[PDB]
Amino acid sequence: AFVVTDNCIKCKYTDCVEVCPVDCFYEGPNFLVIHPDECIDCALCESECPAQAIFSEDEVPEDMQEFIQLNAELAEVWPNITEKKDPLPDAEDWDGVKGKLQHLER
Ligand code: SF4
Ligand code: F3S
Repeated sequence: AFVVTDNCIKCKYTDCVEVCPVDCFYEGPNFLVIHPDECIDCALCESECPAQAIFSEDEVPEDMQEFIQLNAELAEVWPNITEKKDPLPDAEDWDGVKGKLQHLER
């Protein structure tokens, strides 16, 4: 499974969904997750993310390990997203800000 980590929060560019062959992204208010059972590990999404927030599960940074289980959980409750849309309004003000998990909205 690939995993969306911290820098996606309050950015949510959604360029990542265009390239997904199996449509395994699920949408929240200010974040996207990858559904771990559905992802086929084709890796096509991770050089598409402007925020460089997508990682292979086995390559998630130490200090972002919480995001593996978070992706799995929220992929259960959030609606599937298959079409790109506009980035959130202030997305590049927030691109690169660390510790954005305190800002995650359900
Ligand atoms: S690695 Fe491939 S299958 Fe998994 S989320 Fe990214 S684009 Fe979709
Ligand atoms: S910011 Fe998030 S919505 Fe996709 S393009 Fe990057 S993982």
